[PDB]
Amino acid sequence: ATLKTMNLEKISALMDKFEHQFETLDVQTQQMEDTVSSTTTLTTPQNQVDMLLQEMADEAGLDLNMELPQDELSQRLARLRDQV
Amino acid sequence: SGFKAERLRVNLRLVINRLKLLEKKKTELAQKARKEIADYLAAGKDERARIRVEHIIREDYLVEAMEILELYCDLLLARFGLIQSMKELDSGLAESVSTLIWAAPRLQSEVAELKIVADQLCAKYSKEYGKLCRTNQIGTVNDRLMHKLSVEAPPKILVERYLIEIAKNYNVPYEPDSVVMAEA
Amino acid sequence: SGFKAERLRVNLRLVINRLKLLEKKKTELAQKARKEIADYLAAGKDERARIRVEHIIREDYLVEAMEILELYCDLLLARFGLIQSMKELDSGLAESVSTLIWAAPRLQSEVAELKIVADQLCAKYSKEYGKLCRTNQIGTVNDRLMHKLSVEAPPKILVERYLIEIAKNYNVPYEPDSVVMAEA
Amino acid sequence: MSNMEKHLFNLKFAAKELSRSAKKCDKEEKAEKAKIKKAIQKGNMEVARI
Repeated sequence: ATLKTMNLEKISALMDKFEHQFETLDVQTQQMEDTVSSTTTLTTPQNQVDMLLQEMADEAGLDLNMELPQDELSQRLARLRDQV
Repeated sequence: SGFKAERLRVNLRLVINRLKLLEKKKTELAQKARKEIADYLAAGKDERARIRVEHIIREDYLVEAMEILELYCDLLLARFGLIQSMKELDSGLAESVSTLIWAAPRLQSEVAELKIVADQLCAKYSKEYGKLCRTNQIGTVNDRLMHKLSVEAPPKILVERYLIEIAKNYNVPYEPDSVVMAEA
Repeated sequence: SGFKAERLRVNLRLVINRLKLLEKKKTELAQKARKEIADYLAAGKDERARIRVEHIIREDYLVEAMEILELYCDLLLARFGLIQSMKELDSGLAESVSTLIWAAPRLQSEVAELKIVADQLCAKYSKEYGKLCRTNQIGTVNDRLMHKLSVEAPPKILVERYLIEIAKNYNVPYEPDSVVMAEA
Repeated sequence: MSNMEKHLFNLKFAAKELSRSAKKCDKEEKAEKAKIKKAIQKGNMEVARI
């Protein structure tokens, strides 16, 4: 009975829909967070965050410079696509 | 009838408050945007970085335009005695009054009170003067402001120079478009 | 009538958000897929591995196509003043507008908003222009994008080169098809 | 309680509520700073930035 009412074609459909509807919820979270970010831009200036990260990195002895905008198989496969 | 001096005075002060606030907010958002350009340049996606800096140039021009309108609203407040006293438009105010009427339809999405300022100035100096302003047939609207609120795309050399400066500041390797740098 | 500028502006921003997300997801799924090719090659099932890499090549081309459309949507947003101002289509936008109308029927399974972007651009520049776009009779749709969304099978030499690189990376012995490597 | 004494009572209360809100923010700046250090030591740079 249950394999009739929910056959594999119907499961296939349901799983596709499930996945596609969580893609949409990701798109919606992203733009809620982008709104909130722009909404409170003056409460978090970029340079102040960068300086706090650099200060905490200096204390930790970490060499990574925090102001800057801080796999090869993918690169080679890309070069192949360009070569053909 | 139509014109009410206190509607104009209150809304001119409101326009200054709102512009003063938008300039700060937009300036901060430009910082966050420039960091994003560096990330695109680091990822070697220069052709997109070019289109993203067009947004930055337009917001930067807009902030400069808001500073000009803030100044003209403050000028009409400083010389509000003349506005309220005469029925003719003074020469000293012509630039300010015409520019504010010209700008309102462009800006009233962001600065809602600017519509009311324009509507009151048209009620004062008549609808016909208001129409001659909106097209700049009156030949008195401030040229730099009209440039800064133009819908035209930035010059290619300005885009390249923006990328050069941003790349230099964030220590990202960038090579500018040779054709554009030659055309300049 | 039909055309609404804010429907177009909102949906262009939505299209960018969705593409930006699909590129990340598809890139990650390509990693998992390449591991599976190595498992087939290790099991000596090379003749199947060839058919499985055709899926990888097509997804990789699709991700590259999504990056091109992301750029054209961002361009129409950057120059949205012109779209809304003129009634004629500018030269600077012709590539972007025609390509987005051409791509929508191919992509609208994945990117649902892209249909609305295309429908609005057809409402703006008329249904006839929309039909000339969908066939590329208008001769303006971006060639690289049309290649990347073609339904043709990958070249045999591309398939072999993919297997060579994947095999090398996962330290799996592979011997390529001598006939294909000779034909190249 | 007079109608003006009510308004004074509410203004005094709002002033204290804002003052408490400032104290809560300060104590949470200290709490978040401690979490940055922990995240840096564990190499979790994304969590450090949050």
